[PDB]
Amino acid sequence: MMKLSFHGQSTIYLEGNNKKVIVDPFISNNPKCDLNIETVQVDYIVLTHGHFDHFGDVVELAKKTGATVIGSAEMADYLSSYHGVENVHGMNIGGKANFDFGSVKFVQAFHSSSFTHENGIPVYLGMPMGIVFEVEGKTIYHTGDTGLFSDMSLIAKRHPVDVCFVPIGDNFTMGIDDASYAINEFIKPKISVPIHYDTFPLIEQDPQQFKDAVNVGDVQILKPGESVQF
Amino acid sequence: MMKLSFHGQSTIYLEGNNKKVIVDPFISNNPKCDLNIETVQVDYIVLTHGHFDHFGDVVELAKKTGATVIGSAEMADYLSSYHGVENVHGMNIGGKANFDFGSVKFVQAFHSSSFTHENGIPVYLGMPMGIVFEVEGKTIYHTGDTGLFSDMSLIAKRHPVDVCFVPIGDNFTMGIDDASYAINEFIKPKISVPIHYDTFPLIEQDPQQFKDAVNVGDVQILKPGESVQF
Amino acid sequence: MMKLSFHGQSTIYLEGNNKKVIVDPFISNNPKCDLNIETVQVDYIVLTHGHFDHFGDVVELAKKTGATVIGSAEMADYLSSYHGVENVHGMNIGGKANFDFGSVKFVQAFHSSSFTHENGIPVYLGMPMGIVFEVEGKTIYHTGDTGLFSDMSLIAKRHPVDVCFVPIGDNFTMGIDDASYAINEFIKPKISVPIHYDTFPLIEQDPQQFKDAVNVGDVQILKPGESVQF
Ligand SMILES: [Cl-]
Ligand code: NI
Ligand code: NI
Ligand code: NI
Ligand code: NI
Ligand code: NI
Ligand code: NI
Repeated sequence: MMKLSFHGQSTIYLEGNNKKVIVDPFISNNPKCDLNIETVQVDYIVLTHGHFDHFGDVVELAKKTGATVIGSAEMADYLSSYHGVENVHGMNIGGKANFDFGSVKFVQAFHSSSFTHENGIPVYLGMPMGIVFEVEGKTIYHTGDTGLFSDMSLIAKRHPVDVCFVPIGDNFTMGIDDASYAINEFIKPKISVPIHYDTFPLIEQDPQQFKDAVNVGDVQILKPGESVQF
Repeated sequence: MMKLSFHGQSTIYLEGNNKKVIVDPFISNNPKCDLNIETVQVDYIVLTHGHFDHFGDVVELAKKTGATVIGSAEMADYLSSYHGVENVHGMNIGGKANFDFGSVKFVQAFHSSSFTHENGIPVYLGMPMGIVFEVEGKTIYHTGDTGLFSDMSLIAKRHPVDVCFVPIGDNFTMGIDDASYAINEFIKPKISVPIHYDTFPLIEQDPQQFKDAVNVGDVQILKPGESVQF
Repeated sequence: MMKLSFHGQSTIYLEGNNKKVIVDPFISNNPKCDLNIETVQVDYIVLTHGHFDHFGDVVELAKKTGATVIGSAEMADYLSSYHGVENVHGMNIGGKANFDFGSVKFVQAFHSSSFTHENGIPVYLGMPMGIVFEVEGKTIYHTGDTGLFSDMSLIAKRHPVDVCFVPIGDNFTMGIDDASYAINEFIKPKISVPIHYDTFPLIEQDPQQFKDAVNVGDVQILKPGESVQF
């Protein structure tokens, strides 16, 4: 069974052909994240966007493991030239790349992508994105941080989805209503997993309300550390 | 009757539960704005995007009044860490937050969002946005600065609109044909108010051309200072 | 016959009412581009976004020719205030402007828009855009660098397209499958020209796979220097 686990906020982990992939590795500064910077093994890191709660420990993790960081062209240049990360792969929206683990395709999201420096100036890191993985015959749609958009149904029709990770926190993303609508109306995956809630007071939600509002496929409310059952 | 008035370019003012809310306060540097920084009373400032003709007097207005500034996460960081604004609430697209005035939900726009510093370098302030307010049983859709997009119909279906503020200036936003198509095809509000024209030579339009081309609901051509008649 | 030519990556050149317009002038540093910055004559330069492979020689080209640079508000601010470019016209998505050559209208794209200064800090230059030209009775849709989006069909239905320039390079934009779907399903132009391939190893594509996959209108595989046959 394909290995795919949730680890708090928008952090997911998966294996394809014995290669380890993490998304949005907010580990050391998320007390609800079950992962440890010291012990996690990865060959690749994929970033949906540059916000602190996704960017997280990418620099320290990339350096320690020698993992390749996949993201926007701006993100790749930033990690490379500002942070000195040796192994980066720049991409953009609609772009697909084949790696030894499987494929990464970046899709559109509605949000922002920046990392705020000490002077208070946000450093722009491209348009925010979602990820479509094809790994061991499974199609995984991580929506990233996003508002509701009708082209979610274009992404899902062109890439029928096994597992969708969808933010339900509200304030900074879709809340319960928009995220359930996204699943019911546009994505219709076999498995839905809600993400990006409870990490901060502002995004505390009852994921049961999400599960009650979803009428299509299976909803799996994964706590940090738990894996998707296929 | 709910208090809702236009003050030139994209500046709207409203009252909910006796709290005063201003959007995109371009006051001191807009000669056609009937408002004055010294006398304007506000509890909340909402910014659709960072451009000078929307950002306007937010810093000086926020310190004089102690008003809370609601905007993108980047806007909140920038205003707080760079300009030292005391009271900010960071949000992002698809996010909804409940205040004592009513609710504010950010939605997508197609435009840009930055404030250009002395040296010609823009500061990135997120993706540009529109606003859905629910205030005193009214749904208000300020589209912000945007081009035409079909998800205007999704925003409107999910949040049936009482008043829509829609830019008609062209060059920088929708002109007459697109704005009127947005109203007739996608949004279909009870009341349409054209905004973002005549302030500069480049965005001079006859709003009567807009009202002529709209076939749905009621078009109220408001001069700065004039309120919406419900 | 109206003059319209492809010069590698996303560089196009056209003439209307004896005025010369270039798009994304990446000349000096593209070895597959047949143009020479010393001999290139233009009255107008149009920028879809700020990536180096589009920005290209805009500053040197603009000063030598006195050409007006048309782009995003941010691009206009940046070229003017930072680079001292004399003649700029700021626009934004959905905005249309009439020139002696014909009309330019900016439309949305899904990509990023920056130019990187030292140490991997991007200068933000707005949302990335496509262009709708109306020149000597022809409608040209340059999609810019973009992923697939359904509003390609709104743009094409509101502005029926004679020539579409569409990226097929993949990784950083649509690849073969997405680009051919865009043409077949959404744009349906008289003529399709694939762009943004072969220039770098990462974006190497056989444009015959695109032509075989397109079922609507005529596909013209232009080598750098070749012109559209109407
Ligand atoms: Cl759409
Ligand atoms: Ni975020
Ligand atoms: Ni987030
Ligand atoms: Ni603006
Ligand atoms: Ni504006
Ligand atoms: Ni690009
Ligand atoms: Ni490019």
